[PDB]
Amino acid sequence: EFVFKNIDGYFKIYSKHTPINLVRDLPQGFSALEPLVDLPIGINITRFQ
Amino acid sequence: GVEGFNCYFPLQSYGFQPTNGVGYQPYRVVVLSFELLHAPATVCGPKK
Repeated sequence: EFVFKNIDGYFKIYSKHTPINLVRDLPQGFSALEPLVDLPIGINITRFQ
Repeated sequence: GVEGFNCYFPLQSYGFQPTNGVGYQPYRVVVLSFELLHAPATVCGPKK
């Protein structure tokens, strides 16, 4: 799981690893995501791949 | 490309020897250029 956030000139990328087993859709459960890296970089990303 | 009466080689070779005296010695010069953009400072000593 990734959460791409960019607030106040700070790029926050959280991490979460989960062993998953469900068939099709997003599961009925809860998970917080903990910060691994904070980056104080001002970038105006427009494409990704 | 040949030295003449009004032409000489711009790149004089350094004549560094281990025994050449003060002034003709090789001198290692490192210029650290620091930039202070609005991003936080990254390289320095720790806070005491």
